[PDB]
Amino acid sequence: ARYFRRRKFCRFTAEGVQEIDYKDIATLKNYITESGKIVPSRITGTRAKYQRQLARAIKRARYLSLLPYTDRHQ
Amino acid sequence: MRHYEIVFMVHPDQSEQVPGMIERYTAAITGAEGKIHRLEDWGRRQLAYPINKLHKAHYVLMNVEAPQEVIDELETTFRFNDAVIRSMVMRTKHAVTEASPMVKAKDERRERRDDFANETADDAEAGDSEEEEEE
Amino acid sequence: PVIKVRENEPFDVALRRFKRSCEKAGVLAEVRRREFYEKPTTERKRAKASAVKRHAKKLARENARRTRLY
Amino acid sequence: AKAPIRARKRVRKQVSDGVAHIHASFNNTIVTITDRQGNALGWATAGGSGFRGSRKSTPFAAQVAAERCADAVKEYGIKNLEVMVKGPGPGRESTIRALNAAGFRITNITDVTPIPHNGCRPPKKRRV
Repeated sequence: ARYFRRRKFCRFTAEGVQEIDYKDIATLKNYITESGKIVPSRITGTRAKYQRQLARAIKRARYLSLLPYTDRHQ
Repeated sequence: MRHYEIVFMVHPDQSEQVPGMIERYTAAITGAEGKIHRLEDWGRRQLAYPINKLHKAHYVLMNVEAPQEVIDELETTFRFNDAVIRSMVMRTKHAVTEASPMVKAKDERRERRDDFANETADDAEAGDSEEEEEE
Repeated sequence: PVIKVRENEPFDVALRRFKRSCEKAGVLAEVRRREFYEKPTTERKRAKASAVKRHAKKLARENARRTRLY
Repeated sequence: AKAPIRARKRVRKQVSDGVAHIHASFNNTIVTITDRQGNALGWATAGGSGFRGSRKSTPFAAQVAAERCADAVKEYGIKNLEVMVKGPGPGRESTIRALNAAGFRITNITDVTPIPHNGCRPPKKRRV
């Protein structure tokens, strides 16, 4: 039946999590390894916008010591 | 006016400095007919890398609207605060001033992720247990 | 870039693959060379280009069958 | 043959436990034992094993550099080790294997290899 509109696992197989937000710690950690670092965009099949905006948000977050920047910070 | 989501973090032992500073910054905003639409303190959290030393800081979300002329002066202010270790302020585009994305992470912090120690007691008087002069 | 995260049950050989996610590439890869500012945008970003030859190879396995050489 | 020598009794610092540091470059490996609170108890190298040329930057010349330092620190009275790894050069595992052949548990192979936020420009090397 009509207008169910974005329940789950529909439009896209993989949910877009955040765009540009960084004040929640958890939204960034959705694409962050146990090494403490971003996974490349080819492997996950993420859509370029959510990624392009996350490139600023993740660098921002790392600079506020919400993330390690460097392997020495593990 | 335009909305600017400033987040800053503070050195534990230096938290005692902030209850006098924060109430002048709020008077400077409302003095320009902007607004405090939340002001959430989150409690103490572990930094990934130290900034001005210590692996721990106490995180405070002001949630300002202020005019464009004023925020350039307040942003310079919050970064060069010594009690503040580092600060970041985000854009007007795709901003919430209701319904907080950190509402659960905040509560979790007070319940579970502080020290529960004397060095984080120092944070809680600059925390949600906030005291400020009336405007 | 042996990576700090420990492989379950400790052993002398570091499990370097399962740990690493985005280390060396661009930063510690162009070793003993002159570092450029805008050059990487055309020099290094060859992922689409390298994907085509692999699609072609996987096509031709089926095409040796359709010509009947296998 | 044997002589009538007095008993040996000497102390140096008796640390019982340590950290090791491995600096891997492109031309050599430098291998260094320290105390966990941070003081050098000895070092060796792969260049001082005299392989020279390309052969100087290999897992095997790096291994024997690790077994040379690890022998010398028994006199400091170290008995356990942990290791810090810092570089992309050869001896990834082979350096580790030589401290483990020195009789140590080497459970903690902590890569701390510094990734500058894109540091200082490396040498051009050849003029083409």
